[PDB]
Amino acid sequence: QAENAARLGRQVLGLLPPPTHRVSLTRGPEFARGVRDLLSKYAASTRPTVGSLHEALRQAPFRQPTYGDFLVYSQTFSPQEPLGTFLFSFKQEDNGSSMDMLLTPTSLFMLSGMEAAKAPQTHKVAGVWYGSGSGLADFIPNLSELMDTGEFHTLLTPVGPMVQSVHSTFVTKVTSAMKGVGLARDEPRAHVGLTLPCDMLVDLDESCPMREPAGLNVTIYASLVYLRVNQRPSMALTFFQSGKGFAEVVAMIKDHFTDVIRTKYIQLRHELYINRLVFGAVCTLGTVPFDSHPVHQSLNSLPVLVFANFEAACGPWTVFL
Amino acid sequence: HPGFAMTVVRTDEVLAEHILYCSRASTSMFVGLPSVVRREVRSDAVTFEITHEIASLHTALGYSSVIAPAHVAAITTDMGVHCQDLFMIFPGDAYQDRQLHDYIKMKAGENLPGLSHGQLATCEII
Amino acid sequence: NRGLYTLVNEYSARLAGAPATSTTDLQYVVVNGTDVFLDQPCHMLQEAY
Amino acid sequence: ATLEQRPFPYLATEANLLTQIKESAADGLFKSFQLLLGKDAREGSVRF
Amino acid sequence: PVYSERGLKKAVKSDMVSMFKAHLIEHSFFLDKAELMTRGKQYVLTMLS
Amino acid sequence: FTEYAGAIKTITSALQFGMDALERGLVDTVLAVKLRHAPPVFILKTLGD
Amino acid sequence: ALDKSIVVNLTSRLFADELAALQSKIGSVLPLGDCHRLQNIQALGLGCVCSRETSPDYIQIMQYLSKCTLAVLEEVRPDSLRLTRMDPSDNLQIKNVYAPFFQWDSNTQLAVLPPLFSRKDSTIVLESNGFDIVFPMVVPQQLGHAILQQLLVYHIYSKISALDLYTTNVSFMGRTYRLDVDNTDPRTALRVLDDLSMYLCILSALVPRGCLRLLTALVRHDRHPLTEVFEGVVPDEVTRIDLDQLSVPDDITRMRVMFSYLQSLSSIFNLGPRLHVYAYSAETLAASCWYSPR
Amino acid sequence: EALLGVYTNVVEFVKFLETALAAACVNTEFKDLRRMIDGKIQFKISMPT
Amino acid sequence: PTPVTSDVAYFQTPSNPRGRAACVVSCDAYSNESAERLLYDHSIPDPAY
Repeated sequence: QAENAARLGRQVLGLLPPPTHRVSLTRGPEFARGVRDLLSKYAASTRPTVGSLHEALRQAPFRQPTYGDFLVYSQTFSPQEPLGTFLFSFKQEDNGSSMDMLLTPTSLFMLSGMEAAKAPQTHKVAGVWYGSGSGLADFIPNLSELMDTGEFHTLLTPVGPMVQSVHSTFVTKVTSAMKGVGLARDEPRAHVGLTLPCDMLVDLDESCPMREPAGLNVTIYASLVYLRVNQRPSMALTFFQSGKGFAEVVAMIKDHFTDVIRTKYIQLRHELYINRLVFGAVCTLGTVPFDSHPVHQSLNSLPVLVFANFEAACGPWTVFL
Repeated sequence: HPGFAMTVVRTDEVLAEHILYCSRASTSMFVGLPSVVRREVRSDAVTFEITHEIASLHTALGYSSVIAPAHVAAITTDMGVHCQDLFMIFPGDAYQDRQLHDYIKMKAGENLPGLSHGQLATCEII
Repeated sequence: NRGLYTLVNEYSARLAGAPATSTTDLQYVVVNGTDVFLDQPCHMLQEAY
Repeated sequence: ATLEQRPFPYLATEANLLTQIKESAADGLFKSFQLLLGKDAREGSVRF
Repeated sequence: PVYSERGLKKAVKSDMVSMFKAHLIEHSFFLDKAELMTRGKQYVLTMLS
Repeated sequence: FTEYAGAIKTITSALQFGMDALERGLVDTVLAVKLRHAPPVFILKTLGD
Repeated sequence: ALDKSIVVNLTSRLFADELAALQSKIGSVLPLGDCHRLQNIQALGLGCVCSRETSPDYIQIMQYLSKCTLAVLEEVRPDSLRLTRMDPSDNLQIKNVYAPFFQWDSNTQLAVLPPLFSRKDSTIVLESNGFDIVFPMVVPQQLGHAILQQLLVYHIYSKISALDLYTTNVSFMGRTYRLDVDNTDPRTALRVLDDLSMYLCILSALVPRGCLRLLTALVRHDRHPLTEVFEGVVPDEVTRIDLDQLSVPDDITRMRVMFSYLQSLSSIFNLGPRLHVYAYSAETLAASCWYSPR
Repeated sequence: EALLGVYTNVVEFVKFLETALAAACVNTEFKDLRRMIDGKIQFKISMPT
Repeated sequence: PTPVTSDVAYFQTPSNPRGRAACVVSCDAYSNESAERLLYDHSIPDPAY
């Protein structure tokens, strides 16, 4: 039975943070011999083998995410999710010790109240995970009034993709991922990539070409747009994908929502409320590396993209208009 | 027949297989050692790089290699009688009346979805 | 204009001015010289058949 | 008759199979293929 | 593979279909076309190799 | 063990790939030097006399 | 760990003329197109967007500069240029040979800008290869903004002309300078100005009335060193708006939206990438800094 | 249903030194070519009359 | 039936009696809307003439 405890002697001591490089001066120039990962150009032979380059493969960079442990009611977080969805943490008031509210993008599609044809695919799917939409709005009675003054985007802190969900009858335990690539639980040695529905995501670099530089970086942005439909306030959340830098995309987003801005500000030639002037906000949900192909999937159908090598780096909400 | 005459210039392309002769010991070659560079480290993969460098020096002063056209394989050009549209090269220059300039452009002219005899070839007019 | 020994050296090593594309629908001019292998004997001789 | 990427012990042949694969697989010479780029070109895992 | 080294584009297939027509007319029923040729055995053997 | 030893067969065959695609780099770049120094027959023949 | 090196193969031996200028700027920052070891020379220059025969537009050039990865020179061999790379978030030696010279120190701030003073000084043309190479300029952010402040003002008052001492001079403590405008395409520099017309008139709609009444109490007698813009005379507009009475809970909802629209003006006045220098040597002209994109 | 055959290509390397292309060249191994800047070979031709 | 001013030189070369060519192997794969422009669109000349 100590053979089972000897496995924990290997795997814990082998998996630790690398220690501080501290060598006493009386030993001599032995500290130069302790620098192995800074060496980056390895010797190749006529026929190299793994026995020649096992030392080159041993030095790996130190990468680790930081997980978030959320304890959620089982009515908001649907019991079946595709395990890579993006998350948001709504927060209004600390009422109890630990009961937290999480919003998938199909869950925030139902609280919005936007029309069918503007997102024609997920309206079928988010209508079967949830009721009419009042199964969630009973938690936030201020959704008519948070949309008027525009305080809803200041109450979402984007968190990152799912990792694991332990589901019980009344309470679902949800573990997300911040700071980077979350390690997959059930499949070992794997990496959870971030999944967005094909409907919400609006690609931004697209040309005939009819030439743009390659790079290392492409950043997924979130958007959240205050508008009014049927003389009732409602929001709209869309995603963007471009590595163009923040000075362009704010001009690129305004060309996307041109018609939405035109329909609203016709109404305030007659009544001007200063709370109504705030329009939208933009968050930075973290970087994707260059030339990764978003792989199309299908679930029940619901077409869902997936981004491998996603790392999450959350930003604030900046109010564009 | 209008007042002038005109000459027409084409091009032509021929896939040709070639015979290259090279005399002996005509270049001195220098071969270095390969190295391995590790970079673009990500979470799904780690990319490597194997590089190698060559010096090549021409040993003698005379020409030591001769290529030749040997065997015609295909004609690609189709030798078509399509003429080049100067409306495409010079889009800025136009007539004074923009009602008459949209008329002559109607009487002359990605539009081709498929071509049968071969790759189409432009002609001029001198 | 230069001496013809220099024109022999430049004939094979330098793809001369205004070439044509291959393999594409119309006669375009190729700017990407990484692949195109054409040899055109119509500049040195200055003719047209 | 289904394709599968299980780590078989593949056998080696004398004859080459590389002549016109880029434009035969792209124009559908043979049904039921799959191309693997880069880090996907590997004998992945066993799971029973 | 000298024809499809560029990939089967739109201008390659037309060059390749125009050789389906020209080989179907010129070299067909070769053992009947070679009863009236001067060469004979030289024509059939380069047809059958 | 058969997952380990089937993973060392992948990483060798990915690295035999590296060297044996770099021996092609010799044969290409040696041939590319020769084609830069190969003027054609019709130019070089009358200079040969 | 990771490697960063870009060695640029080149198809012709360089002359001793153009090798002498490159050897002078051995520490320099220039962007390039693709992230690979081997690279053509047609990606190294900034002159893919900024050429001679094409009219350059310095906003679109600067808009181009936040896309690219940036690189630092190591060596100038007579055949191949050799460059090192800048990646997030890596500490690196940086050395300014940049000809409109400014002085740095430890714990300074930097930014990368297109050449806006003398292009013929800042670009060397390569006669042997035919492709010229354009060097960008690194500027501390106080002058990094103040040049972009003047270039937006210039396109405003060039369109009204459809003279120069007020529009083409960038001011700074001790020195005055000339912007380089002879052939500038204003169309990309005006879409930025089109979006300034959007923010600025919405800021005129939610002006707090107590803050305008603070200026009607101030600039008439209370004269301060930084209020000399108004020259002692009130504007005619400010007297028109303060006819209303003041109420506190009106301006609280106003000043929050005044606050939140000033978050948006960062997006229109962005520089390119930023450079936080933590140590700078004075007599050696090298430094040490960590590259931060966006 | 049955597996009947599990087949796979093996790419045999072809060394440059065992191609007959190397007859037209002179192959010397040079350990540190990265150190070199420029090579040089100088000719002296005397011409009798 | 055919207009009496149709060309005799059309009836020597082997094409179809529609008057327009119908080669669809030439065009792009699985583009039904683009292969209809070969057969019936008359904004373009037929690919024979």
